[PDB]
Amino acid sequence: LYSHLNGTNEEVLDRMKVAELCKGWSVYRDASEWANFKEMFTPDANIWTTWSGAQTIDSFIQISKDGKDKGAFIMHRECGTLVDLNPKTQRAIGKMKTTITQRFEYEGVPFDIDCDNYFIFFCLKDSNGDWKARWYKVFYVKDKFVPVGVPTAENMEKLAKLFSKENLEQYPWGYQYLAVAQANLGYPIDKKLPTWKNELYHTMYDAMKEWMEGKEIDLHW
Amino acid sequence: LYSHLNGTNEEVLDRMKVAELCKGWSVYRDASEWANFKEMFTPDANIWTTWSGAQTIDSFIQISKDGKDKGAFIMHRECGTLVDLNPKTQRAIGKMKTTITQRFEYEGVPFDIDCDNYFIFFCLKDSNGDWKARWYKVFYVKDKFVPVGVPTAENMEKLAKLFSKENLEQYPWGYQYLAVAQANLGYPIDKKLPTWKNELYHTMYDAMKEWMEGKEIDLHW
Amino acid sequence: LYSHLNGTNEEVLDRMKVAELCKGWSVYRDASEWANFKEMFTPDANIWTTWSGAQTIDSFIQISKDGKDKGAFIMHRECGTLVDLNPKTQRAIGKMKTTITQRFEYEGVPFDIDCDNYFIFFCLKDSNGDWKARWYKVFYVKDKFVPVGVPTAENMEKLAKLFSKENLEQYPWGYQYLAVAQANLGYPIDKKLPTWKNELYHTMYDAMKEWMEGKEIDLHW
Ligand SMILES: O=[N+]([O-])c1ccc(O)c(O)c1
Ligand SMILES: O=[N+]([O-])c1ccc(O)c(O)c1
Ligand SMILES: O=[N+]([O-])c1ccc(O)c(O)c1
Ligand SMILES: [Co+2]
Ligand SMILES: [Co+2]
Ligand SMILES: [Co+2]
Ligand SMILES: [K+]
Repeated sequence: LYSHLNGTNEEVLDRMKVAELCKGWSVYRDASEWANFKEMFTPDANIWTTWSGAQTIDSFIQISKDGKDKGAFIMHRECGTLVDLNPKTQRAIGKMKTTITQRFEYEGVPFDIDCDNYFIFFCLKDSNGDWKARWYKVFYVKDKFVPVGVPTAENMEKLAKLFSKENLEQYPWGYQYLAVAQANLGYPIDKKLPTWKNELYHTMYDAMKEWMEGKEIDLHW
Repeated sequence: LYSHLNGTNEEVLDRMKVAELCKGWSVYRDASEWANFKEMFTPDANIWTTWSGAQTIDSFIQISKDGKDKGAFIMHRECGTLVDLNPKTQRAIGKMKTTITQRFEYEGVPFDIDCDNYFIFFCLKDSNGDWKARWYKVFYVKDKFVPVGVPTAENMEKLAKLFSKENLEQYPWGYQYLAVAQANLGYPIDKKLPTWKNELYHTMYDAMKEWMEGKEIDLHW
Repeated sequence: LYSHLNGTNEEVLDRMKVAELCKGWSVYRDASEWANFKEMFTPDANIWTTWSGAQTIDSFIQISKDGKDKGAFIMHRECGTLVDLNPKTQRAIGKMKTTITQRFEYEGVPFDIDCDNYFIFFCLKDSNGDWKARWYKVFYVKDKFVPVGVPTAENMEKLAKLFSKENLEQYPWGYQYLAVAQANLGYPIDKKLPTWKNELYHTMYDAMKEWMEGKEIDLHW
């Protein structure tokens, strides 16, 4: 019995504010607006990504800065955002569909990997009446290899060596291409993230329900 | 003389609520949140899609469930949503740009078809003061074949047999690739949907004007 | 010390109205809703694009109409929009991530170029209390060639002649593919637009700061 469509004017405005917060990932992180990014989160927020695994908000900002300085090139396309709001507990879940789009190079050939997903922001209204995210985790739905230059036969033969069936199969279906490409860059890959095929899908939805009820959770699996 | 930018605070809030409703297609349908999806619609709403043709909201939910259980894999990326509002008649048109992105397989090779379009939601404010969509139909703008794995020469030769010029030309320009791929799955294809090239473009815009004036319409062509 | 998340109800509503304004580019321009498009702008607004260079809002509308009549086919996918608001000066910056997606043909082979970017709208609240954009310019981040039909070896060999390394290198990294394709259509290309690699990145952020302080600017570089 959450608020998510229509509702009172105050409910609408709360859902607008939570929706903006989520979109800050796409707008602020891609642009390295790190103070604006940090404002989305509680001081003790925890984040998970494929390439970082579990992090605090502050540790995630530091390691992201480090990666960008080394040439990591990740962008997000926001693809539809709505909010489930519980006005009684001052809790909300922001559901922000995105494509993660990361630019890579192998043997001189540029390419993207594009991964469609849901970013899930576990939000609360704090002592100042401000919405903030305490937890962030992602459901990874599907991904693909994306040519950047004209995909001539010779360049695609080289890239096919990296995206072998054996390499893709090491990772959960939903982020296999992204994981292969990030691991080739040297990142550790968190293989215990939710998809739309594995069992962590259900652990995620259970944590979302408990959050909305006002309970404490812990996504450290 | 619709309300669509600026306006009074109540107009802004109405346009926010209608915009959220439209986005429910991308957020709720992709995630099989069927109760949240149904809440977007009047009880007697009618829907059209390429693969379903004309449906009621309830029949569409049932056949979508059936297709997902059989492995149909359709997602949406929301690409820009605004609202035309007539406060005098309590009517609105939600205009939600999207990409329909459906995952397919042919002779063991995965691929997507991505179709850019406008989703048009014909909305009214009901007896409870809630916005709901009574009619939904789409303008199909352009589409493309999307490789998923590295597009090596041999895999693309097999797929080229399915996307022959003769097969594409059976369908309205704007959704030809999507129609070929869905028909190969066994779906009937509705060939009488609006594009940006055919004459139904104008029938659509006429129905939108009459809806905003408070009149009854019927999209059953 | 801008307003961009949370804030007062009036601040939220101002940011909602500015966000809608920006999205009008994607919704209205693609659909040739030219009166709705013009409403986004002050009467004396100035616009820059890769294919038009500097224009007034009225001159841009005329030349866009001309190009569409000749078959130019540009669409936008909106990819995340937020607003920086200064309530003291009645000034705002709308930051709208997009993909510019333009459909082309070379030697009988269709293709898209997709360019990820930030659209920046320099907005003010006018005498009627309405938000309007006085300046519009873009940060071009990355781009790619996009096959439309199945990318068989023979069709990609022809297209590779157009997207030679020497041709791409004529343009700023961030919009090189888009520039090559638009120049092949006969458009002049503005090579002095901001990217995430060139020095105009900093001139842009400086103009945004001065705008928010209530000062006059001039993007005519
Ligand atoms: O913000 N990013 O860079 C992200 C977020 C989630 C991911 O799984 C990822 O690979 C990158
Ligand atoms: O919701 N979907 O699955 C849709 C909606 C419209 C379409 O034309 C379609 O092919 C699929
Ligand atoms: O509106 N458009 O057509 C645009 C806007 C910016 C661009 O740089 C462009 O190439 C096209
Ligand atoms: Co701030
Ligand atoms: Co509900
Ligand atoms: Co108007
Ligand atoms: K979007």
